[PDB]
Amino acid sequence: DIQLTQSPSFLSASVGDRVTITCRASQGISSYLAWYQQKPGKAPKLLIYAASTLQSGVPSRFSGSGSGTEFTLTISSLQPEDFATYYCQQLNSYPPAFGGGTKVEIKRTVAAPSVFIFPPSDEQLKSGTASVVCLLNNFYPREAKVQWKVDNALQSGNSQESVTEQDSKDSTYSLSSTLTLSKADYEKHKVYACEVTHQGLSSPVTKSFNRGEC
Amino acid sequence: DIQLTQSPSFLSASVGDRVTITCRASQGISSYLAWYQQKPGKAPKLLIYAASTLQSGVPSRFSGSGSGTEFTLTISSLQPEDFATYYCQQLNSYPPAFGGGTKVEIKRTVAAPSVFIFPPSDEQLKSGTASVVCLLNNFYPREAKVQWKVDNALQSGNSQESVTEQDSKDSTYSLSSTLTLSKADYEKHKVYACEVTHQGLSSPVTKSFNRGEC
Amino acid sequence: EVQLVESGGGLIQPGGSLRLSCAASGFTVSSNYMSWVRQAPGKGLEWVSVIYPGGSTFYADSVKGRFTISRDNSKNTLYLQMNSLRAEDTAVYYCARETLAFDYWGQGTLVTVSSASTKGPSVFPLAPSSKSTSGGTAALGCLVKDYFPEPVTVSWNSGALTSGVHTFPAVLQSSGLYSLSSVVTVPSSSLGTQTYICNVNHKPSNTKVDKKVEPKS
Amino acid sequence: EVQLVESGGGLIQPGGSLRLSCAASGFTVSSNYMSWVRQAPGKGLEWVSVIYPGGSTFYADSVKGRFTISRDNSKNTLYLQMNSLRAEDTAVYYCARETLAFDYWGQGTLVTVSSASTKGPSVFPLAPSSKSTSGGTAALGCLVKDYFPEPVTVSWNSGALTSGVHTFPAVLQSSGLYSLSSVVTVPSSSLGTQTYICNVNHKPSNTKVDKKVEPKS
Repeated sequence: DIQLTQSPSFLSASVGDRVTITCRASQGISSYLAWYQQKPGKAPKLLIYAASTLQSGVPSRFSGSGSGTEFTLTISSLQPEDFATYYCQQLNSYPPAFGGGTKVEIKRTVAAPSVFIFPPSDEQLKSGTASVVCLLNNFYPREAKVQWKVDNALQSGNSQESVTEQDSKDSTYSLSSTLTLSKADYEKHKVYACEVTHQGLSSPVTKSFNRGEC
Repeated sequence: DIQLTQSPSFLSASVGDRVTITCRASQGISSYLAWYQQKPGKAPKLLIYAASTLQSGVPSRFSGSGSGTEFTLTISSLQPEDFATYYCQQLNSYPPAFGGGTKVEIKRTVAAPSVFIFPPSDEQLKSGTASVVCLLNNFYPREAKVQWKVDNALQSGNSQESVTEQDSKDSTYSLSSTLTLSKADYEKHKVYACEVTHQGLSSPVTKSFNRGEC
Repeated sequence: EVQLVESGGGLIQPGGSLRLSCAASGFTVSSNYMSWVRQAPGKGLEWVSVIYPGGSTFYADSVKGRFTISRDNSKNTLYLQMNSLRAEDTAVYYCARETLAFDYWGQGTLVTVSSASTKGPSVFPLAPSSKSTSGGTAALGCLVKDYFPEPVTVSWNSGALTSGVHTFPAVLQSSGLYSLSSVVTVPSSSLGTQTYICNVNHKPSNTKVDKKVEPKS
Repeated sequence: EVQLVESGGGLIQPGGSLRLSCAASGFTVSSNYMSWVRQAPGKGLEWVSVIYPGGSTFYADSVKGRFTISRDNSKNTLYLQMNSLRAEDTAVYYCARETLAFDYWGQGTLVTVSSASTKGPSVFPLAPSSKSTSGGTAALGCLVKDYFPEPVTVSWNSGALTSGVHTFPAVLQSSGLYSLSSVVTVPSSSLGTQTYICNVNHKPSNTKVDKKVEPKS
């Protein structure tokens, strides 16, 4: 029997508020564990000691609440800069069990994207392939749609997107969609268009170019 | 003592005929071996079983004749598509001895080559060397002669040829001769010529270009 | 105070091996509980091994055996010599100084794929254009594609521009190679005016190329 | 039915080594007589090793010792771990499922030279010309030269044209590097009209280049 700790993940809030995260303990543990802050693409940093005695070098926003089981952390008066996951552990015992991690989102309001379409560089068309990039800059609701169209034909299954972590300054997202074609197939059509749908747009925005027009 | 099997190789015939290939066995073997078809640049395929019980997935043109020793295969009613070698083996015994292989040619009649000379590409002259290719396309008698001439001087010892396997469709050969020079030495002469001699030509054909003439 | 740095990650195939060196930048690795923490990408953490100030091992569950930890106090180095990687550990490795809890633990990567490409970038500049321009600002960037060895970096002007510079997560194609594109916005009055050169560095290989992005011809 | 494929060939020097994996695409390598057949180029075949359904080795004469065969039934893989290659085996390797005779045996290569160049092509397009033109047809091609790692391929239009496409045997120069040229004829009315791009792929390296051939300027 090992302990299996659990967490109600995927939080979403606004700044200056109260939020509270609990950590189950599916066995009788005592009162010695720890919380960590894992910013994305970085190393963890422990906040709560082996109970609630918050380790030094931290602000006054965290309040670890300890018990026999069902431990619980609480953030009051949020600040835009805590974009990361929070884990549980369990000191003392050698092989320790870890949590499941809770990402926490940060609500904003309404901010449409700047859109921009980039045709393939002349160097790449030598190589024999065409990447067509479309960029969506800064934007709260990430539930954006990127529809590629080639000569007004909606393109399915030759694109890839990725999205950035919520920005620590202005709490926005940015998205890059890449359409990949062969040189041969690229040279068979004229208008390349990228149509972005988003809540901050009253009707969708299309940025487009015409292959071969300086 | 291991068995050393032998074969009278280098056959030549025409289509629809009878040909017969024997396999010596320089020790008393019983009657268990096998024949293989080795098309050039491929994997073998066994035709005759451990005697004459031809393995399935083969046409009715092979007739393995078995004995104590001196085994013999026979093709009747040839078909243009058997350009490969035929080996002997010797099942049963672990380390087995293999044959020597018999290539089989396919007579045709008379078909002169299309000749073509290619000057060196401008990219290569940057690098500092000049390849001058001369191509001889489709042709039965492979006993063709390629004489390079540079400004009417017969060139000896700076060329290389290679020849294709007899074509499975039209039973012809094709030959490529490459003349290799330095950029410096290339730029010292004007006419590059390739003179092909062949039985289908009443007198030799020369294809030639003049260095530096678009 | 203490600034643990680690080195030794790369790419290898099964039955391979690899020594990792938790370089104790900082003091007294002779008398501290040290450990290795592992996480696969997109996953939670996992614990690997631990050394006592006095010498003991206690390896984890699945990596029981086939995996060795040691220290060197005079060099202030922790040594992790592994071998026969089931390639199922392809993970991001951390070494942390357990001080009654943990904390103080650098970072370091590894991948154990059953292949090798190790090639590097294919860089193109995505020019600033009026289709990207809107009012006061316009965006330009660099597309770095088709590379296997995951850790790759693109900076803008040797690390100068930090405004608007946003590198998007790399994408894994069906071909098996990664690709990404990093873009930055800059006032539209400044399309070609100043320097915007993306510095592409590929650390598993040794690729370093600077590409300038200029408005379309 | 059964479509044995093999992988693992390349280039190495003496005292080297190499694992070959006869990947049993097809069924039941747990209970079949399997073997390795070898041939040097321009030569007849030769037999190497054999595994029994039950486990036995019986290696050949000259490769007695220094050479190891095994199977894996759950993976359906045959394993051939060799080492200390006298470089005198530079050969084309086959693995065949002995079924009372033989048959069913894929293919796979190897070279054990005492050097390494591993470079790749030097491609030029040999343009169609009137000196190559005669009546209804004219010939054009691609010259791919100066490479060591013998297996190299050139296709026409990603494998489209199969008419007139003829790749000639590579030639080995005094420099020690190979060279070849592949040519195809096409109606003289169609000199530049359609696409004729030679796709050069070098498998020991990772070279892939497409070159277009057009009539002379």
